[PDB]
Amino acid sequence: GIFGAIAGFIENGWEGMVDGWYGFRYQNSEGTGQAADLKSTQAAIDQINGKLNRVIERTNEKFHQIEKEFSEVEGRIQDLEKYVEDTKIDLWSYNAELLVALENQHTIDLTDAEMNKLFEKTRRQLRENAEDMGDGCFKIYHKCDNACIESIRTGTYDHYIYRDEALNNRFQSG
Amino acid sequence: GIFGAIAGFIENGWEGMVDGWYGFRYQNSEGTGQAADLKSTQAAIDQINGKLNRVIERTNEKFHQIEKEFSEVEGRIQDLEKYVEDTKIDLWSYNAELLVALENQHTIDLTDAEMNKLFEKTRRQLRENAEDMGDGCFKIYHKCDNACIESIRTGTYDHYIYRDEALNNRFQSG
Amino acid sequence: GIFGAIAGFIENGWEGMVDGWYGFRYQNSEGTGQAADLKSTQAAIDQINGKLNRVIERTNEKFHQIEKEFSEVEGRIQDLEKYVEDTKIDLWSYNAELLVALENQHTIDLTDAEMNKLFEKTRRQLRENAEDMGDGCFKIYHKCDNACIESIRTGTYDHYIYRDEALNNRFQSGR
Amino acid sequence: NNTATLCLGHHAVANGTLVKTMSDDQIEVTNATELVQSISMGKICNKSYRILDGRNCTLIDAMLGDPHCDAFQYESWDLFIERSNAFSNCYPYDIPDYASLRSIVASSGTVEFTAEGFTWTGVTQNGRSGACKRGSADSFFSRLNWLTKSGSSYPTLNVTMPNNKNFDKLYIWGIHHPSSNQEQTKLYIQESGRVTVSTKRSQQTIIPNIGSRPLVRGQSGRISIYWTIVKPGDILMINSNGNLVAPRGYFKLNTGKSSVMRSDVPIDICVSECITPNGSISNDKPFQNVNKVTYGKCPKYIRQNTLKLATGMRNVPEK
Amino acid sequence: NNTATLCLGHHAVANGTLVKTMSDDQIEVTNATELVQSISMGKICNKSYRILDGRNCTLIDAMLGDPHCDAFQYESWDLFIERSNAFSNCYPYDIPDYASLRSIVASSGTVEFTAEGFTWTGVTQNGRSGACKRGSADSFFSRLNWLTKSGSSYPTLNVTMPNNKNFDKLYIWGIHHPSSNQEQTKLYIQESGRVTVSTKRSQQTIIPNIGSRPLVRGQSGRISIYWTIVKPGDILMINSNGNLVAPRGYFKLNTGKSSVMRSDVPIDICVSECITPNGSISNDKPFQNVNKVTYGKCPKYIRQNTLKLATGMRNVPEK
Amino acid sequence: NNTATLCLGHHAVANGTLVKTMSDDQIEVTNATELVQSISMGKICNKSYRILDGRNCTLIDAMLGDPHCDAFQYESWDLFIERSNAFSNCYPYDIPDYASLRSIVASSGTVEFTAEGFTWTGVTQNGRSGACKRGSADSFFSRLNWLTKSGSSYPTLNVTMPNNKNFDKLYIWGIHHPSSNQEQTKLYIQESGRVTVSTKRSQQTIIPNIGSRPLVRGQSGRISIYWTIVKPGDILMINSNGNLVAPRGYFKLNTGKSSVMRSDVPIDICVSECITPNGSISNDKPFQNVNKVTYGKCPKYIRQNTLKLATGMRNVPEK
Ligand SMILES: *[C@@H]1O[C@H](CO)[C@@H](O[C@@H]2O[C@H](CO)[C@@H](O[C@@H]3O[C@H](CO[C@H]4O[C@H](CO)[C@@H](O)[C@H](O)[C@@H]4O)[C@@H](O)[C@H](O[C@H]4O[C@H](CO)[C@@H](O)[C@H](O)[C@@H]4O)[C@@H]3O)[C@H](O)[C@H]2NC(C)=O)[C@H](O)[C@H]1NC(C)=O
Ligand SMILES: *[C@@H]1O[C@H](CO)[C@@H](O[C@@H]2O[C@H](CO)[C@@H](O[C@@H]3O[C@H](CO[C@H]4O[C@H](CO)[C@@H](O)[C@H](O)[C@@H]4O)[C@@H](O)[C@H](O[C@H]4O[C@H](CO)[C@@H](O)[C@H](O)[C@@H]4O)[C@@H]3O)[C@H](O)[C@H]2NC(C)=O)[C@H](O)[C@H]1NC(C)=O
Ligand SMILES: *[C@@H]1O[C@H](CO)[C@@H](O[C@@H]2O[C@H](CO)[C@@H](O[C@@H]3O[C@H](CO[C@H]4O[C@H](CO)[C@@H](O)[C@H](O)[C@@H]4O)[C@@H](O)[C@H](O[C@H]4O[C@H](CO)[C@@H](O)[C@H](O)[C@@H]4O)[C@@H]3O)[C@H](O)[C@H]2NC(C)=O)[C@H](O)[C@H]1NC(C)=O
Ligand SMILES: CC(=O)N[C@@H]1[C@@H](OC2O[C@@H](C)[C@@H](O)[C@@H](O)[C@@H]2O)[C@H](O[C@@H]2O[C@H](CO)[C@H](O)[C@H](O[C@]3(C(=O)O)C[C@H](O)[C@@H](NC(C)=O)[C@H]([C@H](O)[C@H](O)CO)O3)[C@H]2O)[C@@H](COS(=O)(=O)O)O[C@H]1O
Ligand SMILES: CC(=O)N[C@@H]1[C@@H](OC2O[C@@H](C)[C@@H](O)[C@@H](O)[C@@H]2O)[C@H](O[C@@H]2O[C@H](CO)[C@H](O)[C@H](O[C@]3(C(=O)O)C[C@H](O)[C@@H](NC(C)=O)[C@H]([C@H](O)[C@H](O)CO)O3)[C@H]2O)[C@@H](COS(=O)(=O)O)O[C@H]1O
Ligand SMILES: CC(=O)N[C@@H]1[C@@H](OC2O[C@@H](C)[C@@H](O)[C@@H](O)[C@@H]2O)[C@H](O[C@@H]2O[C@H](CO)[C@H](O)[C@H](O[C@]3(C(=O)O)C[C@H](O)[C@@H](NC(C)=O)[C@H]([C@H](O)[C@H](O)CO)O3)[C@H]2O)[C@@H](COS(=O)(=O)O)O[C@H]1O
Ligand SMILES: *[C@@H]1O[C@H](CO)[C@@H](O[C@@H]2O[C@H](CO)[C@@H](O[C@@H]3O[C@H](CO)[C@@H](O)[C@H](O)[C@@H]3O)[C@H](O)[C@H]2NC(C)=O)[C@H](O)[C@H]1NC(C)=O
Ligand SMILES: *[C@@H]1O[C@H](CO)[C@@H](O[C@@H]2O[C@H](CO)[C@@H](O)[C@H](O)[C@H]2NC(C)=O)[C@H](O)[C@H]1NC(C)=O
Ligand SMILES: *[C@@H]1O[C@H](CO)[C@@H](O[C@@H]2O[C@H](CO)[C@@H](O)[C@H](O)[C@H]2NC(C)=O)[C@H](O)[C@H]1NC(C)=O
Ligand SMILES: *[C@@H]1O[C@H](CO)[C@@H](O[C@@H]2O[C@H](CO)[C@@H](O)[C@H](O)[C@H]2NC(C)=O)[C@H](O)[C@H]1NC(C)=O
Ligand SMILES: *[C@@H]1O[C@H](CO)[C@@H](O[C@@H]2O[C@H](CO)[C@@H](O)[C@H](O)[C@H]2NC(C)=O)[C@H](O)[C@H]1NC(C)=O
Ligand SMILES: *[C@@H]1O[C@H](CO)[C@@H](O[C@H]2O[C@H](CO)[C@@H](O)[C@H](O)[C@H]2NC(C)=O)[C@H](O)[C@H]1NC(C)=O
Ligand SMILES: *[C@@H]1O[C@H](CO)[C@@H](O)[C@H](O)[C@H]1NC(C)=O
Repeated sequence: GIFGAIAGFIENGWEGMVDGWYGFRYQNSEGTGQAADLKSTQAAIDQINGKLNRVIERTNEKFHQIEKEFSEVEGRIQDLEKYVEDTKIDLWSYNAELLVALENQHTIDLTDAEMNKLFEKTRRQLRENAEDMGDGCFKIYHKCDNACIESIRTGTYDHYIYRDEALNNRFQSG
Repeated sequence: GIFGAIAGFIENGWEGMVDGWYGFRYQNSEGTGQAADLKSTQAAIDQINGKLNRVIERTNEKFHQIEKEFSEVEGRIQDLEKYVEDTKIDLWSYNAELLVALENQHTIDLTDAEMNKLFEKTRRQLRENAEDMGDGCFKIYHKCDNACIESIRTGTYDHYIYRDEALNNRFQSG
Repeated sequence: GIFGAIAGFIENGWEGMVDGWYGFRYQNSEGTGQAADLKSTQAAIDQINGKLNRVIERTNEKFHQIEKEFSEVEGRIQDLEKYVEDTKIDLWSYNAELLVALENQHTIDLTDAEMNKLFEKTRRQLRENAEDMGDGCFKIYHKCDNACIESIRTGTYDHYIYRDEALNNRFQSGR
Repeated sequence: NNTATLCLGHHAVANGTLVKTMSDDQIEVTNATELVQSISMGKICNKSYRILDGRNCTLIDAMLGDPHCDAFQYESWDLFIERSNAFSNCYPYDIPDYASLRSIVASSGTVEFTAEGFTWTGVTQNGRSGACKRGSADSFFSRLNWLTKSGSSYPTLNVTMPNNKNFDKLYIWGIHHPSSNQEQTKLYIQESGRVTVSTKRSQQTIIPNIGSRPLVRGQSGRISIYWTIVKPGDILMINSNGNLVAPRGYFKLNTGKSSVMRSDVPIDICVSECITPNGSISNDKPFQNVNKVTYGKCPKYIRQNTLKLATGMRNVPEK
Repeated sequence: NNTATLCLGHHAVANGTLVKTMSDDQIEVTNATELVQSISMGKICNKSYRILDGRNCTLIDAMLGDPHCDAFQYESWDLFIERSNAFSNCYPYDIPDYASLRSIVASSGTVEFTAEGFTWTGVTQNGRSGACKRGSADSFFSRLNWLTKSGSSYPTLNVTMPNNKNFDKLYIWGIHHPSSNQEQTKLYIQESGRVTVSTKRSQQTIIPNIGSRPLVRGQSGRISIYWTIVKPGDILMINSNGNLVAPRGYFKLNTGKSSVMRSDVPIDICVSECITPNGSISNDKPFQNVNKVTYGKCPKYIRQNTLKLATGMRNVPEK
Repeated sequence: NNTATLCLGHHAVANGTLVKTMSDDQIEVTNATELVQSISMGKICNKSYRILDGRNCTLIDAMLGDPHCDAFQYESWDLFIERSNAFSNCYPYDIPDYASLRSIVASSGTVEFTAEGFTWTGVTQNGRSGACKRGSADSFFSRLNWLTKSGSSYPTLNVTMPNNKNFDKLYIWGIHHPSSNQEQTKLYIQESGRVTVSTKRSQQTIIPNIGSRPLVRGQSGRISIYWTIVKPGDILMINSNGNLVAPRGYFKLNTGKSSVMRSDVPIDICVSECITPNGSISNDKPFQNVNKVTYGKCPKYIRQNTLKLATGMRNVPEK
């Protein structure tokens, strides 16, 4: 939507990921590999579960009301009984259309956000030692085995340790 | 808005651009020039067009309803007919006040986003070969003629090609 | 937190920040120090003030109305006077529940924006003389005293001045 | 120069309009659009809907057959316009539950009237009065039949009229309240009369009520009107020993898009899909502040007169 | 290598669903949810709510004591169902303000009757008619007592009935309109009748109108029904000199969740918390488009028959 | 040091309140504000509006002229307050459409009577009753005039009263219902009675209702009230040959801010601009949960009793 992440700088989704909603695809010293991030998957799901309950009260019992269908033509009171009923339906229909419209709007941007946040979160870990390719994808200027990629997802990636290595690979150009 | 691009880090808008809503201004070896990105402009235009249609239904036929003005004092039944009418109009008046506000709030935030989306799109394209100056304005570190600028607007730039050239110019300091 | 500023890359808020909502803490060649940013604090409060008056109207004086409580069972008119009020009250209850929800959703992410905007604003000043630590925090690669720190807050920070010093301190490393 | 500066920017205009957001009370945008309709055309527009100028006639005088409503006998409408200075010019009368009958007839969209062969034996018919005038001569409501005695006897009338059609028939009838006992006995032999309009499914008895009323067109007597709906398969039976103002037939009801409306605005050759008592209005805005009374494809009535919707980004001029 | 390439992304599906946002009319997302019930169960479900199948009987018939409504004599309900092939098989009657009495009875949630010891000295009781037939013999409404004269006089009745209970009693009674005057005198000596039902707070007097009406089950005469609510501490008093159709007792008027609904849809062993004329409907969805007429924990009726709420992200298959 | 570090952040507090958004049900924020008024002031407040205290009187009793309601005789109001412990103490009556007449008078805002010179020749006036006591002995409603026979007769009354004022007058009158046929002739000779009140535009005739009723203050007679509105230019006329209870004048009718409200809460010295049966409520919150019955500048009544609006950012204390 608005962050330009989903359907934006990320070309497309990954149908081959049933693990979760957001995740990683890393190519490294040990072939390739895919993973999921269950903090970002959970953070979106939590906001979408019970999304409608924060607005619509749980259905309330209604019993004897007025009559809404008539066999006779009575004039004045039947006019009023009808007008009341239609006023209500028109108003609830608009409520229903607008609710759906902006609860959906929100669902789209909430999800799009979580992507951006994940990208940025992992970007801020790498710091000097990487590059944003524009695919929503990183080129790391050093050797990460799978326990290395592990660390970036757990959040325990020490960037100062690889910094020296990173620069020698980065700088060799003129 | 919330992205801080419009009336924020971009100081102001350009009356000299009637080619579009968003666009560029460049100065290089071949002098100055303006452009317009129709992709973004068309994205925002498309979201704003038929904006109100998507929530309020197409206007509908109303025939014989109740009476809303009285030449005679009656009491109970006239009390009710007026309360129905009053109730209805208060609710619609509320619904219009709210709609306008939040539809606009939305209209301001998606236009602001589409500015920032373009900024980030072009920033991610240049990688190492440029620098954000604060103004929503990049200083590129190489000889870029108009064919080269064209390749940035249309999205066919090549940062690997201009890299060696970019680094020499960039690092003339210590 | 759609930007991930508040309750995100900023781990938590400062319970000893009395002056403003958003602000700075620093440490430099004169010890530690704290300051508030009034431009951003005012920016958020101006949106939260009268937030509700932009949607719901100056309460209007209502006088004689229908009866809404009866002491006598009497069929269809009474039953309609009940349905008219009962329809009204449900429609308003919904409006209130809806308004509060989305008006609160707005306040939360509006304040998150200011935090992110304040961050990117200073990040765009430091340019390559500093380093985002992921902490909502910077490692500036040059000696920046209290007058120099003010230069960042007030927004007049000339980065070209410290650019040479910034690179010496940055690059001392190969392998 | 071995470099190139590339700047991004948004556009702006030379007449920024102020709008309202959730964040701000009044903020400037490149373009707005109005949502509320403030003004009418000042004329009711008769292309699209078949609209009918009541002129000097009210909707009820038109169907009862008030002499000066003769021209409306065979009319039909989507909207009937009642001018406020309309009047009656016939035997003075009242209709209990008048508004309902007016609403029912308005919904029908016609005052077309089918006659029927009611046999009133032993009573003199087509009684006229000084209040209703056809030209110069005396007259009466054209869709009603004033029955007085013949000779010196007014027997119990007992007239049947079965509904063998497949729609609901409206029968309009009345009772006449004379001004004095001396008048009552002279027209209807009995000291006190009665009318019972019955069907298989319901019934309606009315006793009249002697006594002086104010003069209206030189008449102290009064007539009251009642209606009766005879469903199809049912049958109408009228039973009266005096004072009956009988019907000459029935109105056919038509569940339809028809209504009535009070307004003193002209009616011009013109196009619109919505009509208010202030004339036709434009149909394209979602809202409207002209009048709560409307008819047709018509926008919602609200209290506020102006609501501006942003159709563009924020306008930021050079500071 | 000396350079890993870590990539981020999100998921997609085989087939997503179009939904509507503020930004777009249509847009694909990974999973949506239908927010509006279109489908009904096909029948009315007898669980959760106590429902009573009215079959051939209407509600008012079941409480007046119509001889084909004897099954309902001792019954109560949460929702009474009136089939539209229902009829009355008793003495032809009407009820001024039928609509209200129905709603009152419906809300009461029972036709449970309580006999009171009325004394009608002077008059002969339990009048019967060829119209109502219990079995093959001539009978009459169970909850009413038709009083005609005894011997050769109908002395003015003046009968009181205190309410020492702590609830409001509801008395149903009526007056009888005979066809002819030969019949008026034959049944109740007086040439003119009256019934004055009164309490401390209110009171009503009805005059029997004599006259032929359409024949229903052989009878030209008719009966009009009226009710009277006697409050705790208050006191009923029936006074009449002819034509009285007396009460036999009273109904307990309840505050409850009970109602009445029209439907020709069958009933079945099945659990559900909503009822409509179309049948019981599912509760889970917040909105509904089956019928505006509803009873129970019912979702809101709207005019749209489908609405999609997204419960997933934007679905972007491979471009 | 050699270099420096700069850290950004937001503030936080100790007393974080939980609120609701669209993304979470509960979430801590720095400040929140209550939007629903739960607390009432526990007393109705005599400012800013004018309020009358019915005390022992109901509104209809005060405007008719019950002897224990002579203190209200000259009073107007913004809001009249009917206490539940209020009673009548004059001749027993009933009013068809009591609810309407209550509304019409409540809206007017006054019970201020204007006397007028009515002329009742041939009858005896100012009839009194033991039910309606003033000082010591018999009396009657002060705005009604009970007319009985003069000597051997009660001739037909025919009295006219034109409205040359520029405002709608409201006449209140009634008809008497004697206990027996013995009273009917004893008071108003003619075996039958009648009251025909009419203007140019409408009429009402009301027949008496002879019949014995329960006792209220020793009396089994009753009296019914009807009202009649006379417009500018129009003219009131009253015909009757018995049982009339005449008006003595007219109430001025007003387009006003006035109303009436049932409540048993004490009225106290204070200032407030919204009133409910529960007492005055504070004005400042946009919604309210005290009572759906409100008079004045009142927040909208809703079913929730608490809705917290966020006035601060998200609150993250240090974990
Ligand atoms: C109960 O009480 C009422 C009210 O007192 C009586 O009704 C009045 O009755 C009298 C007598 O019949 C009416 O007086 C007559 O009115 C006629 C029409 O009224 C006009 O008044 C002026 C005239 O300038 C007009 O502006 C106005 O619009 C009316 O048109 C007049 O025609 C009569 O005057 C003379 O007219 C003819 C003309 O040819 C002369 O030849 C005669 O001499 C005649 O006198 C006269 O003014 C009065 O209008 C009635 N008023 C009302 C409100 O009804 C009831 O009769 C009474 N009932 C009883 C006692 O049983
Ligand atoms: C006021 O006016 C009305 C209308 O004229 C009168 O009411 C009618 O009264 C006549 C008798 O005078 C009724 O005629 C009789 O109808 C009986 C019922 O027939 C209908 O219902 C049967 C079901 O039993 C159906 O089969 C069919 O649809 C019929 O329409 C018949 O049973 C009678 O038949 C007997 O007599 C005739 C001779 O006339 C012969 O066929 C046999 O001898 C048979 O046994 C008879 O036809 C008529 O139905 C009534 N109509 C209505 C609408 O009530 C009032 O009496 C009258 N009042 C007065 C003058 O005071
Ligand atoms: C139609 O039928 C009704 C009901 O049967 C009759 O109305 C009753 O008539 C009787 C006799 O007239 C009324 O009784 C009289 O009224 C007073 C009784 O009420 C007082 O006491 C009771 C409790 O005991 C209280 O509830 C109430 O508040 C009163 O304080 C007494 O004042 C009368 O008694 C006095 O007079 C007698 C007669 O001489 C003396 O002997 C006594 O000493 C005493 O001083 C008397 O009891 C009764 O109240 C009426 N009830 C109702 C409901 O109206 C009609 O009379 C009847 N109509 C006919 C036949 O035409
Ligand atoms: C000064 C005077 O007394 N003049 C006598 C007339 O009395 C009156 O003048 C009329 C116009 C009216 O203003 C009266 O209030 C006034 O006293 C009288 O003229 C007649 O008055 C009678 C009733 O008293 C009728 O109004 C009658 O006219 C009609 C009418 O047109 O309305 C005639 C019409 O054919 C008739 N319709 C029928 C039988 O179906 C009606 C109808 O009976 C009533 O409207 C029912 O309420 O009345 C008119 O003639 C005449 C006496 O005339 S009479 O008819 O021969 O008795 O005498 C004047 O001297
Ligand atoms: C073929 C023929 O004409 N036979 C005569 C019968 O006349 C008629 O039949 C009735 C049903 C009706 O359709 C008439 O219009 C027709 O001419 C006559 O039958 C009697 O007629 C009277 C009045 O005309 C009643 O209809 C009466 O029926 C009851 C009834 O069931 O409703 C009897 C019932 O016990 C009685 N209820 C009472 C006293 O409380 C009622 C009640 O009076 C009326 O409903 C009034 O509201 O009337 C019916 O028996 C027969 C029998 O004559 S009898 O001497 O009256 O019994 O005579 C034939 O010649
Ligand atoms: C024990 C006994 O029978 N005593 C006789 C009285 O009968 C009754 O006692 C009175 C107090 C009352 O409670 C009755 O219910 C009881 O039968 C009788 O007293 C008269 O009774 C008549 C009813 O027939 C009235 O109640 C009358 O009082 C008033 C009243 O105060 O309401 C008098 C008042 O001036 C009058 N107003 C008028 C004429 O405008 C009203 C009015 O008639 C009724 O309210 C109309 O519904 O009645 C009361 O005095 C007396 C004989 O008195 S009478 O005047 O000859 O009737 O005799 C006792 O022995
Ligand atoms: C800023 O917005 C205003 C108001 O929305 C623009 O004026 C409107 O422009 C629309 C086209 O966008 C015009 O559409 C025309 O409508 C008629 C309907 O009868 C149709 O027949 C034509 O074919 C055409 O589609 C419309 O006339 C006009 N409306 C009003 C009230 O002026 C304005 O052009 C926009 N300005 C800028 C700089 O974008
Ligand atoms: C698509 O989403 C729908 C609606 O959210 C899912 O259906 C519900 O899922 C919730 C959450 O787990 C369950 O509690 C309910 O049992 C489901 N039923 C209903 C009626 O809402 C559904 O699981 C999703 N479908 C797929 C294929 O993933
Ligand atoms: C409703 O009424 C009809 C007709 O009166 C009933 O059908 C008759 O039922 C009886 C037994 O009750 C049988 O003797 C007849 O053979 C039936 N006749 C016809 C024409 O159907 C019907 O059963 C009733 N319905 C209910 C639910 O009681
Ligand atoms: C439920 O049943 C009702 C009858 O109670 C249906 O009502 C009909 O609806 C059609 C729709 O095209 C219309 O033509 C008429 O307004 C109705 N006709 C009659 C005879 O009542 C209704 O369609 C049913 N609804 C659903 C959702 O099945
Ligand atoms: C937190 O919110 C409360 C309640 O909204 C604020 O209280 C307001 O204080 C002013 C006085 O300056 C009063 O006039 C109002 O009655 C209060 N309510 C308002 C303005 O809506 C309070 O200012 C806030 N406290 C803090 C510490 O921010
Ligand atoms: C409706 O009412 C007025 C008043 O009755 C009619 O009267 C006028 O026009 C006539 C032309 O035929 C003149 O002869 C009248 O003197 C004149 N009166 C006034 C006060 O203007 C008018 O024609 C009627 N209009 C219609 C449409 O029938
Ligand atoms: C929190 O604490 C301060 C203490 O003075 C108080 O003024 C403020 O209103 C409090 N806010 C809430 C929401 O309790």
